Amino acid sequence: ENVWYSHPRKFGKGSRQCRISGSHSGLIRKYGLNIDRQSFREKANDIGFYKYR
Amino acid sequence: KKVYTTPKKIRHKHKKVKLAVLNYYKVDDEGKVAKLRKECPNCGPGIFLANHGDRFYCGKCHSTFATQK
Amino acid sequence: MLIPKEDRKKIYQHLFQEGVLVAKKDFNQPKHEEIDTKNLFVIKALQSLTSKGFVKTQFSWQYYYYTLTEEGVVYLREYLNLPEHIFPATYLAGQS
Amino acid sequence: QEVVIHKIRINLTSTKVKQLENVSANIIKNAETFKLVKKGPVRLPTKVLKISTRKTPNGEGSKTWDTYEMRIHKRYIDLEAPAHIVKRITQITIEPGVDVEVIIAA
RNA sequence: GGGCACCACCAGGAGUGGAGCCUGCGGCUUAAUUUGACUCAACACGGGGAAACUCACCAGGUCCAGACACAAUAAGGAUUGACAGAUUGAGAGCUCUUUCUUGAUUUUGUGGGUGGUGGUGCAUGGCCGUUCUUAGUUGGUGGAGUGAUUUGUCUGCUUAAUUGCGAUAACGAACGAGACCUUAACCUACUAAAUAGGGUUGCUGGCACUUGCCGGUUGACUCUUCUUAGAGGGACUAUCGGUUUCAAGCCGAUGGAAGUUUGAGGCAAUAACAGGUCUGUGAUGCCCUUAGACGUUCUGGGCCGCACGCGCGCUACACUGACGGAGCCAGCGAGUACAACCUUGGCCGAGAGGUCUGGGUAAUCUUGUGAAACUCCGUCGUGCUGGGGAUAGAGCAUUGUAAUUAUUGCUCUUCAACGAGGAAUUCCUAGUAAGCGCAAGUCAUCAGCUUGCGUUGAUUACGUCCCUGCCCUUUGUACACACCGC
Ligand SMILES: [Mg+2]
Ligand SMILES: [Mg+2]
Ligand SMILES: [Mg+2]
Ligand SMILES: [Mg+2]
Ligand SMILES: [Mg+2]
Ligand SMILES: [Mg+2]
Ligand SMILES: [Mg+2]
Ligand SMILES: [Mg+2]
Ligand SMILES: [Mg+2]
Ligand SMILES: [Mg+2]
Ligand SMILES: [Mg+2]
Ligand SMILES: [Mg+2]
Ligand SMILES: [Mg+2]
Ligand SMILES: [Mg+2]
Ligand SMILES: [Mg+2]
Ligand SMILES: [Mg+2]
Ligand SMILES: [Zn+2]
Repeated sequence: ENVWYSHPRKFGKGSRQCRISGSHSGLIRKYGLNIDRQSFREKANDIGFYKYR
Repeated sequence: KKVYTTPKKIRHKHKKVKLAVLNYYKVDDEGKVAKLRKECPNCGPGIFLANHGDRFYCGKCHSTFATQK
Repeated sequence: MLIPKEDRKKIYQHLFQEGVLVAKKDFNQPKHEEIDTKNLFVIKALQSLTSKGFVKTQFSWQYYYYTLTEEGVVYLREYLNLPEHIFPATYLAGQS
Repeated sequence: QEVVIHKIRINLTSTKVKQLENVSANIIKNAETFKLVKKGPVRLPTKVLKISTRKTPNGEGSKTWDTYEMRIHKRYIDLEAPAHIVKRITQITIEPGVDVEVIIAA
């Protein structure tokens, strides 16, 4: 309802949230994942990413 | 943690000074009505002007007048 | 909570039509998908509903999910007017 | 009556490799059955998606890493064949996992 | 006593420690210069290259996002809104000036939640690190003990390995190691291709001018060596020689793409640590807080300050160079349609960078990423010199809302310290070391960082327990919260 409740958050750390936590910390934005790295690690196997070498 | 600063002066949201059956409008005869101040040109009748010293506005269009009356 | 009641009504109607509701966890968003109201408002409404039973809520992956219980459905109907043999998603429309 | 050859490339992209191979084989068999002019299953370079990530959450202890990776397998089957035939092919030979896809326009 | 290891040392290399500068961390400073973590296992770590955001800190302001329960107003308004200038950092109705809107949402209380980059990792989960990638661990019988326990699990010799051979109240087993997996190497043997490369030939450019040489064109036809990447093989220490109770194995020649576990990793036991993380987490106990918040959110700073310590790092102390030309070759990658990605090709600009145009959702276009270090001919010749490039001043650019507390780039100018660095100490055994650049990661903009990549490519061992650590065995023990012990 108030007028000024928004700085321009188009880009940077503030704009890019993650899908799961909604954090701005260790954000894997490679290949359009948008996942905080820990979260990715936790799920990587389900998202097709496996450790080989 | 660090202690809070304490200047002192607090400001609260105003309670508004509510008033109803306001002294706007009148009737003299009984049958017909006599409007006081004036209605809005932009919006339809039913809404009424705010009257000040050569300064007007209305609330349905938040506040958008300029000309006197 | 401070809702222009029309918007709320619209939201309710939408919910009824659905038998379901999916929202973001995104406050500051100017307008929701489908409904022409603020997402935040919708979320608030949903929360309120949950607080008085009715709706079941899940907060997974920045997406609030919402489904109506029988009681909730009844309440919605009451709010609306619509009597009986109506939409939601408690039963199929025809063959699908 | 028609016999209008549009020249149609079937793409075949996947992660699971054996499955993809099987699919390709099936496609080839189908082609043989239908007896058409086609270039055999061309195999493109396996694009690997690498995500390097510090194993830690908190970045405390030794500085260990995990290269998580994804294998992409991309195959092409170029058919010098009609539209109807292509449609038929699309209809039969669909497996789970493999991304069957058609270009259609030479 | 006996093992093992370039996180040990030898024999050597490269170094760091000195110099300047980057960046971490102290200390001081500061409103605040947010916090976590300090032997290896803190200190270019938090993917932590902070311009706001991030952000937790400070100065200031805004907002409820106080779910729900129950009463006080319940329209003679609950509370919602509100242009105009003073107000206000301020086109924050932040309000006090105002007298118009708003219609029961609310709101005033009382139960009751909710949020918190608040606290406590010595309340926890999960994950990670470390003991340890070391070689260790276990139980079923059977034997020794009343018993805790023990033997098996070991004198020796082997091995990277509790790896094996052997000797044997132990026998056969499991886990760990190995096997396994992925990748790095071989395939003129298969299956394949105008999104990979060639051969003949058409047209076509130039040459010598005979037939021949280099080309350019997706014009035709055909091939799969290189390419990819499917299926397979291929190495098993193979053959031979010694050596060793003629065992395990090891050592040398031959062949072989490969003979260091073929190279490199991925995983990786039992038991743990009061190691780290409650600042990844709608992982969370409890406490605190809880509507002028320690919630949120704006605005301006701050993490970057400097008498000074250490820690990763870069740049150099030049002649194996510097500077000019010229030659000119990689591999990992990555890259947009709801955005604004990589961006060739053309013109403008000394540059940076602008512009028009494309091509690319990608073996197709960027891209042969014609990367550097290198190689060739010339200019300075061993002088704090043209080595070295710091601090500096100015302007030109770009990113963004915002560039001063230079973001970064470029242009001219300034030319400081430093003639190979003491005590100390790091890393290393082969395509390694070191050099060299690229590459993505973070990223609107910033690389001295990082994970990878290839290019150039050595010196010296191929041993030992001297040091250091660790492991066992035998010993001793007033220790068991276990030497930071008693
Ligand atoms: Mg405060
Ligand atoms: Mg260690
Ligand atoms: Mg810093
Ligand atoms: Mg480092
Ligand atoms: Mg910065
Ligand atoms: Mg939080
Ligand atoms: Mg918390
Ligand atoms: Mg702990
Ligand atoms: Mg602790
Ligand atoms: Mg027994
Ligand atoms: Mg024992
Ligand atoms: Mg022999
Ligand atoms: Mg190996
Ligand atoms: Mg290419
Ligand atoms: Mg000079
Ligand atoms: Mg960095
Ligand atoms: Zn009006």
